[PDB]
Amino acid sequence: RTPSLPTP
Amino acid sequence: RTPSLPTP
Amino acid sequence: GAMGSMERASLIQKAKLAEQAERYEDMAAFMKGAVEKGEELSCEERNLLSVAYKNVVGGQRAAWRVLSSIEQKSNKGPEVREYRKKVETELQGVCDTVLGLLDSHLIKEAGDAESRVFYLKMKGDYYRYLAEVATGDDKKRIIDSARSAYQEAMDISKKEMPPTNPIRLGLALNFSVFHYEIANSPEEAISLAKTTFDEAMADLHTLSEDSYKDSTLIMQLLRDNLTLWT
Amino acid sequence: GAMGSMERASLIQKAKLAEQAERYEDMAAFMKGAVEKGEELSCEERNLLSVAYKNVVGGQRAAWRVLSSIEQKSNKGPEVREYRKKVETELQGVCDTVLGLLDSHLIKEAGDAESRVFYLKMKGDYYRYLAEVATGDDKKRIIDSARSAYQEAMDISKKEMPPTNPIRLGLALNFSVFHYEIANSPEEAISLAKTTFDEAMADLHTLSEDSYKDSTLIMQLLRDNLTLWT
Ligand SMILES: *Cc1ccc(-n2ccnc2-c2ccc(C)cc2)cc1Br
Ligand SMILES: *Cc1ccc(-n2ccnc2-c2ccc(C)cc2)cc1Br
Repeated sequence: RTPSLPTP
Repeated sequence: RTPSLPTP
Repeated sequence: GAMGSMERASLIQKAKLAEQAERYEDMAAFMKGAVEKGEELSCEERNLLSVAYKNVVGGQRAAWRVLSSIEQKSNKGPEVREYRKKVETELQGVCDTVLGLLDSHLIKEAGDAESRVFYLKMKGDYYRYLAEVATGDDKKRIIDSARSAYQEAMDISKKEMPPTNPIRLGLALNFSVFHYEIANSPEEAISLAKTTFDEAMADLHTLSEDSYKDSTLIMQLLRDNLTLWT
Repeated sequence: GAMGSMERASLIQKAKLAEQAERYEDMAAFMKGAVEKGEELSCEERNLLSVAYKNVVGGQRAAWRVLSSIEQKSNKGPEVREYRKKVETELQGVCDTVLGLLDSHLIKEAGDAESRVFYLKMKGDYYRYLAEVATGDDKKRIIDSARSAYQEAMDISKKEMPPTNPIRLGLALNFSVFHYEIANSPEEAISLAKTTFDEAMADLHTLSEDSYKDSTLIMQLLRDNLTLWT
């Protein structure tokens, strides 16, 4: 699946 | 600390 | 209930400790306790809430996918399905908890654009996670709930925040993933990612070095998705 | 109680699924359920029990150390100590659960040397973890409980198993760590590791390729500790 936002 | 046995 | 007797400041302090200890379930419980004190969250506190729950649900989602894949390859007795169901219910429970915090009463009390967009982004993300495991008709209403949250957030962000704002960028990244992975809308996904990237590029000149670093990090993740999708 | 209604075979099947999903808390609960069915465990089942609990307590121990270090550097209010205490109690609880399974009734029903040594090694390891967090006098009795378990295991292993047996090797590795880190006995630690390594080396010629691989892996970990300690 496509990557979404990681943690900062 | 010194390493003990890891999982197999 | 469970954190009702602990000071708000102590909850936040312990959430930070739990983050350092990689105890994300504890972190999430502490931050839920803090939200339930009824006061608005600061910027740092919102980030703690988000980090905590993203780690918890991220573990659950990863486990769900492992189990779902084994289940699909099986198509032995009921065990794989049962255990997949167990993890799925636990995941749905966490999502409902987060959505319940947003609805009681974080979104309604959020007046500043940054806080409101942050919470509506979260609302989209957690309906998106519910969508990943949903089957059939509830699936449609879940998907529309995600879409509606993201769209409201996008409309506020476009009016009130610069194109380089990290929250705005992250929202666009996640909404583009929603389009590609959930809504079966890859062209919308690609469009959104490209337009977001381009509008941010054009505003980089306004940024200090530290802001530039953050904006460009997210821009690189948009580009990475565009590369994967084209 | 909680797994009382599930078939033993289903518990084992689900433990394996939980391992694949990296859901070690679930894995441990499944394996506890399986132990509580009252039958002896096979070799594979013993390994599942051990993997499950090692992962659970390993997370707890890592968190405890992070918190203990912050606490020591603080020497603000009671929060760091409180949260360290919370993690410590949870850890002690897991250790007590494992020790309780060994005592009710895995060790007593274990007649074959391999099973008995396996369980006594576990008993040493979990008293060792309790020792890591203990302070003062209970500390001494905990340390002696670990020592006694390891020593019984060593005596059986020396009489009944080849020097290359992985369980024998692992026991020696962990007992040597006990000596170095817990008992303040670095010379005993070094002696044990060296003698174990040398006696295994001398027996490698007897092994098939697959057994050789396993024995030599552990031998390398003994050597790695000897390197660190000298
Ligand atoms: C959803 C969201 C977007 C942005 C941030 N955030 C705030 C400050 N820095 C960031 C950031 C920067 C880079 C990366 C890769 C992620 C996040 C937080 C959040 Br929850
Ligand atoms: C305590 C213990 C020792 C050995 C094993 N084990 C069984 C089969 N293979 C192993 C093994 C091999 C290599 C390494 C590095 C670890 C374990 C299990 C256990 Br719980």
